[PDB]
Amino acid sequence: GPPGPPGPPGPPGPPGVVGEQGEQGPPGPPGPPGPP
Amino acid sequence: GPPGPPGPPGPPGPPGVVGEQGEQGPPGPPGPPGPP
Amino acid sequence: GPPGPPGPPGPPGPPGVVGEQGEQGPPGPPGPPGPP
Amino acid sequence: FREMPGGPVWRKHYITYRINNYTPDMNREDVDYAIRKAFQVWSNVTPLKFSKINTGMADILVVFARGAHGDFHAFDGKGGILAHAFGPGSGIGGDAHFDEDEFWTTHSGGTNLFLTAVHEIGHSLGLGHSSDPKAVMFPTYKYVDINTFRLSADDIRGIQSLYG
Ligand SMILES: [Ca+2]
Ligand SMILES: [Ca+2]
Ligand SMILES: [Ca+2]
Ligand SMILES: [Zn+2]
Ligand SMILES: [Zn+2]
Repeated sequence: GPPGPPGPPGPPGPPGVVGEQGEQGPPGPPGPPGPP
Repeated sequence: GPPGPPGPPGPPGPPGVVGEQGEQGPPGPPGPPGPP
Repeated sequence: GPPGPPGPPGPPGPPGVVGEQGEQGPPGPPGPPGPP
Repeated sequence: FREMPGGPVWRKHYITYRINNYTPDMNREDVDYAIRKAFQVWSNVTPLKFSKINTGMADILVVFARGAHGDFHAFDGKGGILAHAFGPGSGIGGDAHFDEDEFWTTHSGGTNLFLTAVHEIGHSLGLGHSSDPKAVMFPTYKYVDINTFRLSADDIRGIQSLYG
């Protein structure tokens, strides 16, 4: 008997992994000089 | 009659989503003492 | 022949990226008062 | 893994982009310059040419949105997800979506649109990820002084494995 045609082109790949967590912000500049 | 071949491989998955934003930087040190 | 196996699973996608590095730290408070 | 798995690419060098809408966090000309410089980072190292258009269909749509926004990649308030791309291809393919609950910026404070757009346009070009903390296609953004920016060697290895 004649062999069949190919099956459908596969399920799409699962989504890529979620990112990890951001490095913390750089510390603030020292304040202005105090009142006289 | 004989079954057909396997289909082509699936499309690639979508890229991963961005992860948690970094936390706000530490506040700066108190400013220098007032002048004499 | 029958229309084949429905294809290999697609390649799972490339990941996220951690969310943007933390905010600028707030400038420190003004300094302590000068000497009486 | 510096290239998309299996890997979709653009089968032409002349690529187009459209900014769907602008973010209210920034000046209009600063959103423009962030995306223009983010495309220039990638055209420096391949045969690709990048052009902004103002009506009709583009290859790459740049979009600002919040929460659920019409694909299986819903955003999530301040922090968590800040963007998502899609790989090269028709329609939603190539498109770069950014989260509007985030505060977009030109500068080191807030959320630096140029640096984020380099990674998600990198996925709109078909990049995978690096495993090196020095790479822009690493699973970690770091803030770097945008005035002196460079790709890492493993990002150049990636994009030159897909184009040229
Ligand atoms: Ca598109
Ligand atoms: Ca978010
Ligand atoms: Ca915003
Ligand atoms: Zn990514
Ligand atoms: Zn989307």
